[PDB]
Amino acid sequence: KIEEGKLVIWINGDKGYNGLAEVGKKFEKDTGIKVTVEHPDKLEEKFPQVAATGDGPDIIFWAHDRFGGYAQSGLLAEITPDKAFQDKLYPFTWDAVRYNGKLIAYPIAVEALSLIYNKDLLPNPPKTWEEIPALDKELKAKGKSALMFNLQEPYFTWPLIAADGGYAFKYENGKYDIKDVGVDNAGAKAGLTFLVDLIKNKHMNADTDYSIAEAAFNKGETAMTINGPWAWSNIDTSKVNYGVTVLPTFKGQPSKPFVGVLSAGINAASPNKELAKEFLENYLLTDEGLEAVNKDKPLGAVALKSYEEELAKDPRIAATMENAQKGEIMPNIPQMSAFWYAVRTAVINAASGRQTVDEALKDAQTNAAASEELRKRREAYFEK
Ligand SMILES: OC[C@H]1O[C@H](O[C@H]2[C@H](O)[C@@H](O)[C@@H](O)O[C@@H]2CO)[C@H](O)[C@@H](O)[C@@H]1O
Ligand SMILES: [Zn+2]
Ligand SMILES: [Zn+2]
Ligand SMILES: [Zn+2]
Ligand SMILES: [Zn+2]
Repeated sequence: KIEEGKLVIWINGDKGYNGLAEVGKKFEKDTGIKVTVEHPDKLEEKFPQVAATGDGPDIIFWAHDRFGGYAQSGLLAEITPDKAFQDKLYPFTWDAVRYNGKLIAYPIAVEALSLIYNKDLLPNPPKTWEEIPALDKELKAKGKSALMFNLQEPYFTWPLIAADGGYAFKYENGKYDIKDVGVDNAGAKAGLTFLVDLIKNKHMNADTDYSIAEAAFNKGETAMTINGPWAWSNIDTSKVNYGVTVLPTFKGQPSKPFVGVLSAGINAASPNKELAKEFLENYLLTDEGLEAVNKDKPLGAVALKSYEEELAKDPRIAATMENAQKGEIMPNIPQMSAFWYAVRTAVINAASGRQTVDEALKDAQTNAAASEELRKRREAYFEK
């Protein structure tokens, strides 16, 4: 799809791709270089597949956790911003896009899940997961439910699993121990057991996905949802009176969402590396550029200091950051994709009733360290 005369960009379908296309149009007007923005299905899995052939976009947008795996496989080009450009973005966002001492992507925004609630149905949202089932029963009288969120992606269920002690890989000294996974412990089991019990008792449905949960919240059928900043735009249109707040506690402990830094990497096999840098540094990562994307779908807490200062006054962004503080920045190590696959499988299988919580997470513990063999291709063509 890529050619020396134009830019191809991949970004997830829940992000402000229309706003990004607007920045692309501005870039075209100035340079004659046409920018194509695509939102492929499961693009985070598609990229490492197509890039091996010599295909793939010029620029890929995803949360930072996937980028280490890409970098390890030599699929990304090393980015080279000067001293002056680095100072315009928050230092911790640069750390999220650092792999083996090298910058491997441009950071765009910090993302964290929050509790989103209907203020008319629920003037005071629950501080506690434990109190949600009773609230759900209470709301049935009015023909409503308490809570609906995406049960198909482990990103959304992870904050509850992590609350009482679930973790990805053990972080000691400065490195991650890829053998010490923490999805098998009593805390992680307690969290998933609570969720499965909600499902079994019909407080939630195992089949609920992103679109179902969104439709239900935005039409005022459910009092609460769990989602990121990107979701606020469609809620704004719905005229549901909504608030954004701290996620509920579990066993007196905060929910711990995995924090993502939306990042832009340059394909190593791109003929347009220079134009890619030019677009990202001088068009996207500006007040005007981020505004265009943000006005489409909210980015969260943007990496660009000057624009973040303008946005920080938003109470919804303050809540995002409060949840972010209580969560953990995702690791970016290559094993993260195996982790996500293992947890994804564990949640779906436990939620459907195919496996017990105990058995589901036992198998997930293995796959987060053993299913590395399927991932470790070492290039289908060419060597290490
Ligand atoms: O569900 C596992 C999945 O979680 C994260 O993906 C998030 C992404 O960070 C957000 O920007 C948003 O698009 O929702 C996604 C979940 O559907 C990880 O970044 C991703 O690697 C992982 O597979
Ligand atoms: Zn489009
Ligand atoms: Zn009950
Ligand atoms: Zn406990
Ligand atoms: Zn220039």
